[PDB]
Amino acid sequence: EFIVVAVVCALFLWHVRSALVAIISLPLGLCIAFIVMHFQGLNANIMSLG
Amino acid sequence: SVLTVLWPLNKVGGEFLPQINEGDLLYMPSTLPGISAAEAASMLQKTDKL
Amino acid sequence: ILWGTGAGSEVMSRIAAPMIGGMITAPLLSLFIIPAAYKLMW
Amino acid sequence: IIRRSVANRFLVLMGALFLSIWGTWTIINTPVDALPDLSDVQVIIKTSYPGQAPQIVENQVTYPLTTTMLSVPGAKTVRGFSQFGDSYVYVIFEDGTDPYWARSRVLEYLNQVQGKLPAGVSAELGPDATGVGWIYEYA
Amino acid sequence: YVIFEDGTDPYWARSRVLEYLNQVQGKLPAGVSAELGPDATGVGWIYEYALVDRSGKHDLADLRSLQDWFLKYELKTIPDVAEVASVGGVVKEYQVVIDPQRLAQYGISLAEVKSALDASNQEAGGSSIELAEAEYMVRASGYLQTLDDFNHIVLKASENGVPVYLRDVAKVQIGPEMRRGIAELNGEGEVAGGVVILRSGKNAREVIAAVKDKLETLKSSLPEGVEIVTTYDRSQLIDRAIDNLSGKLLE
Amino acid sequence: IMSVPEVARVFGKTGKAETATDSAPLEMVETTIQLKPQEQWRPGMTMDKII
Amino acid sequence: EELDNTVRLPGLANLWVPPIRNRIDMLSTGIKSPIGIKVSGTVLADIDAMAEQIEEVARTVPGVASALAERLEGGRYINVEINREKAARYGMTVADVQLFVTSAVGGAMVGETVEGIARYPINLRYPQSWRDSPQALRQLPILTPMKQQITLADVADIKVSTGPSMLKTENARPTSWIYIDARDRDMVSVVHDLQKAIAEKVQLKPGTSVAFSGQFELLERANHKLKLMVPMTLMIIFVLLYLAFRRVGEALLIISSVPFALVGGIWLLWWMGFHLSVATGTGFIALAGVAAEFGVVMLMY
Amino acid sequence: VTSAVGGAMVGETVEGIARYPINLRYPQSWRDSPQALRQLPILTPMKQQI
Ligand SMILES: [Cu+]
Ligand SMILES: [Cu+]
Repeated sequence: EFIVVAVVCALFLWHVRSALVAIISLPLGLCIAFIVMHFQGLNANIMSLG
Repeated sequence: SVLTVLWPLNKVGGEFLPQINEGDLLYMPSTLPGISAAEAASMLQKTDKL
Repeated sequence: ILWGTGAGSEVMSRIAAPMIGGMITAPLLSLFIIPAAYKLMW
Repeated sequence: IIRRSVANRFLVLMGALFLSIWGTWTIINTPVDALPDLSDVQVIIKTSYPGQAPQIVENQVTYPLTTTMLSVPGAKTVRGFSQFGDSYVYVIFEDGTDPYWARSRVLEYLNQVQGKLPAGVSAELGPDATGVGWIYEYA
Repeated sequence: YVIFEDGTDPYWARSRVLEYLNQVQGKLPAGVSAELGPDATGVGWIYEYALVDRSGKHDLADLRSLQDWFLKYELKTIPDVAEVASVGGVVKEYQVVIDPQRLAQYGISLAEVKSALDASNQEAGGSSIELAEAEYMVRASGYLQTLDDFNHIVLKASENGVPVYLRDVAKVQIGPEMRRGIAELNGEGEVAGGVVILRSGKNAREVIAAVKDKLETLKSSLPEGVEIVTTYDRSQLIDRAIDNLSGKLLE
Repeated sequence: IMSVPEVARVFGKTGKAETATDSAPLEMVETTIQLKPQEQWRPGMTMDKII
Repeated sequence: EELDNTVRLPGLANLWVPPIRNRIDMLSTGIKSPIGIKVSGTVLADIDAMAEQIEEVARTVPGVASALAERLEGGRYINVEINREKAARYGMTVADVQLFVTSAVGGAMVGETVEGIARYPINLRYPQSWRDSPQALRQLPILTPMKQQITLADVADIKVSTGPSMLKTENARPTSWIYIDARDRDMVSVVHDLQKAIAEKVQLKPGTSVAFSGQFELLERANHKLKLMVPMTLMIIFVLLYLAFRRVGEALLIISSVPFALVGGIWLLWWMGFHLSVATGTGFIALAGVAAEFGVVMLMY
Repeated sequence: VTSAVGGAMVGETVEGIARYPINLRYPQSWRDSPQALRQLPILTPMKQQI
């Protein structure tokens, strides 16, 4: 998803550290969600992952 | 264009939520109240061969 | 996610589809109905 | 309002790697399961009789067991299966009641019941796992 | 009564006390059961109601019974009601009265009577047997359920016999279990009813409302010439307090 | 108590009543007295004048 | 398909489920059947006899209501009714008659032997040969307190009879839960008319109450709570719609704007074959969120 | 002094989800007064009547 995303961006920006921007942009957002579930417990069931 | 969706929203195909796939399968029937313990261990071996 | 599933994607589809179909539909919406609606709103 | 964060681009990055080191360890160590616990919240009170019948398994044991239970706090339903041999009673609480608190409460009136049932009968507090709990089956 | 400092988690509380209750069960006699109090505080008593009969048709003993197994069960279902206390009435009691001359004549000791009594009101089974393909469960009669049945109990039995029947040493009649609490309504007379109790800290108003909705529904299933008179309804003071102050503030 | 024209319903409990709260012998007479609303039935006569 | 077709046998209706969901399935003491009527009763006779009244009524009250009072009763039993009078003449405590019905006939374990951290049980019974059939059982040899040698038939009448395979109960009282249900229609309208209908011409026996359950109890809380949430969610939304540019004209327009997008979205479902579940609703939510974003950023332009 | 004089219950009979108690005592007449009670009839292990 990230590379395809990045590939598409590259084409619409004729390449760029967009991928780098992507690793910052979404992985951290994923990370905060991973933290928050832990706060209120919950299980990493398929949907939480889904 | 919205009318075109109202058609689908009123009919909405059918069925709700998903029945998820797990790599294995559980077989459970509607079985009849009374049977021999002998017949049970039998009508299970056969079932485990079919 | 829509044309393949090793394990546990029967669910994602249901939530995914609305995006694609709605996303061929949502941008188009934006292209056209910000102006028409703004000049009509005044 | 955003600009107050650019006078220190280092901050958000160092902040960011706070998230990096922290990120990697919270996400990885945590429990992974397929599906969510969702039987409900309950205590599985099983009783065991070697051989008998439903009239007698209910009359003899699950009557003593369901009836004392109506009175325990949090009880929504005191419904149970009674049958040839065994008598399972299921007790239900509202969602999200602390599960351990839960089972502790139900236990309250279990002691009152032990003396009222026969010798061959032992009233057993369910396991700790939910129905989902069954993992590794081996033969 | 066991007491803790203020504000100890009430449920934690009762849980701790319970700890040593199990140690005690085996040390007291059979007739004795140690009971953990209800969940509500003394304040808890909310909706008091009485169970009267409009006529004579329905028996005093029959009412306590009506309130005990049918009602108390209907009203313990409502969300926040802890336990529903039964008051008054008469407890139907199967009563075997021995006669000192009859005992002497047959030489059957009291111990002899008690031993058979305990020994003739039980029901049991014995596995299944593979007749046909299905296995049939094996059971056997044994419960009491006929006064005549109480009579035909055996005590002194003999071969090429004749035997002594309990009917030969006692008169078995249904009676009124020694009373330990008597509920009454006016001159209307002795009448059994039940008190409702509110599991600590839960909107009394709401619980009662639920109860009043249950009783309206039940009167449908009630017998002939009997009704549920409310003897007391905490709810009203709840109301009277609210209306009074709600009106004040506007003013 | 019923004679009193102010009182509405009355309930007589002379003992304990199937709750682990009520710890009352049979001499312990505890009657709940429902009092009729106050448009009925009297002038003067206050809660304390009633007692 | 292949499997369900492969394994066919009598009395066996085949159901196939995945592990997790199945094991979950047996504990949750739930009544799947959208609707279901719990009929509480003091004695079994009342509730069951009444339970059949509900088979006919569910069928008549408009709705494909499949009604089954009880699939339960299906056990086969041997009834040893002990004749107290005929046992008395032999001075036998019914308890002792039973001793032959319990330890001898069946075989309740009478103790367990230790072999260190191990404990196997000890069974004490009459041979197979005297338990083979009701007849074999009518001649059960009972040795009286007076060494009077006899057969079980002398002390009791052993018949055969069908009975309860299992007993379910709601709160110490025996209640039969009928499973009545139509599909894909919110059966909220089907319940009330039915409940009054039964009340008008079919009567309940004294010492009995009736209640409904299943899914029906569910929606009324969910649906109702959802419906409330659409005002709540919209009111908090409008406030946050005209906050960037100040005026409500745009907030009006966003609301007009989203449904179109949803439209193009749902239409995809037909294309691929996907059905609408809460999962599609969640999808839809994502769609509405993304379009609202552009509305805002695009309005500024 | 217990079962005969007073009347401790010696068992309860079932009538389904119901349970009424069984009382076993000497008649009223032999419990009327201390005197009535001084003549309580006790039948000894040796059929000695007293
Ligand atoms: Cu008092
Ligand atoms: Cu006879």
